[PDB]
Amino acid sequence: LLSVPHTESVSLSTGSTVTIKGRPLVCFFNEPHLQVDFHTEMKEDSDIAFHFQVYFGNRVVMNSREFKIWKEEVESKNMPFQDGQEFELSILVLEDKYQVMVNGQAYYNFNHRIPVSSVKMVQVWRDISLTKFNVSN
Amino acid sequence: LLSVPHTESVSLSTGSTVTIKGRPLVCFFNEPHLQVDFHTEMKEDSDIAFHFQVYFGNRVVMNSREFKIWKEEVESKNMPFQDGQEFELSILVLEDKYQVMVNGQAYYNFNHRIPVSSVKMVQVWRDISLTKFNVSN
Ligand SMILES: OC[C@H]1O[C@@H](O[C@H]2[C@H](O)[C@@H](O)[C@H](O)O[C@@H]2CO)[C@H](O)[C@@H](O)[C@H]1O
Ligand SMILES: OC[C@H]1O[C@@H](O[C@H]2[C@H](O)[C@@H](O)[C@H](O)O[C@@H]2CO)[C@H](O)[C@@H](O)[C@H]1O
Repeated sequence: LLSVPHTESVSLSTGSTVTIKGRPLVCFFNEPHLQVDFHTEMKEDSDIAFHFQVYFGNRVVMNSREFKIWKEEVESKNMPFQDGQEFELSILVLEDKYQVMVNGQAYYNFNHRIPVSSVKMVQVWRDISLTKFNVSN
Repeated sequence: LLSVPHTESVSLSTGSTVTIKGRPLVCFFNEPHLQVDFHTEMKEDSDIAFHFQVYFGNRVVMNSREFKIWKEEVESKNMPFQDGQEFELSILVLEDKYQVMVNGQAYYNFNHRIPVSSVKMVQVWRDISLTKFNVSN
C-alpha cells in the first residue's frame, strides 16, 4: 500500500496522464469517498486547479478553489465504480480539460480554469487504499 | 495508531460512554471528515442507530439508517474542533439520547430512534488517525 493521504510534487502539460489505482475501504452502501486535488503549490491549503471527489455509489463533484474560494460546482451522476473492486483512474490532461477515465473509458470532464502549468502538487485521499500513483513522463 | 476504518463489537446501555481520541489527517481548510456509526450488527451495511459525521470546519450531520433507509437528518453548526489538534470524543449513552462531548463539553445530541440494546457494533472511519477507542465497562 502507498501512503494515504498521498501527496506528490508534479509537473503537467498537455498529454500528461495521472494514473491512480486503489480500492474503497468500505462498502459502497456507506458512501466512502475518494478525492483527488490538483494543487498550485505543495501546501495543502493552496489553490486547486482540479478537485475531483467521488461519493462512491452516489455522485461525483468537481470544482476549483481559486484564491482560497470554491468556484462553480460541477456534478456527475456517472458511477462506473464497482463495490469492493480495485479501480484504475487515468486523468488525461487534454488541451481544453482534464478527462477522468475509469478502467479505460472517460466518464468525467472538467475544462481548465487555471493553466495546467500552475499545477505543482497532487493529493489523493479519503476512504481508499492506494496501490499505484504515477504521473506520465 | 489504531486501525482505521475501526470496527468493534460493542454492548451499550444507559450510562455507557464511548471514548474516541484521534486527529484529523489534513488541514481543516480541505474539509476532512470523521464518521462514527453505531450499528445494529457487525456487518457494515447493517442498520445504524446513530450516525455521527463531522465535516471538519463546516458542519456536523446526524441521522439513523433504519431498514436500510436514511431517516430525518439532523444538522449542527457547532464546530469546537481545532485545526490540526488531537480531540477526545465522549459519546454518552443517556436514557433519552446520545450526547457527544468534545474535550469534555457536550455539543451534539441525538434522541434515540432505535433502542440502545439493538446496537452491537461501532465503526469509526474517514479522515482521522485514531489513538484511542474504548467502550466503558
Ligand atoms: O464544490 C466542491 C466543494 O464542495 C463543498 O461542499 C459543497 C457541496 O458539494 C454542495 O453540495 C453544498 O451544497 O455546498 C457545499 C459548499 O459549501 C466542500 O466544502 C468542499 O470541500 C468542496 O468539496
Ligand atoms: O443524513 C445522513 C446521510 O446523508 C447522506 O447524504 C445526504 C446529505 O447529508 C444531505 O445534505 C443531502 O442533501 O442529501 C443527502 C441524502 O441523499 C449520505 O449519503 C449518507 O451517507 C449519510 O451521511
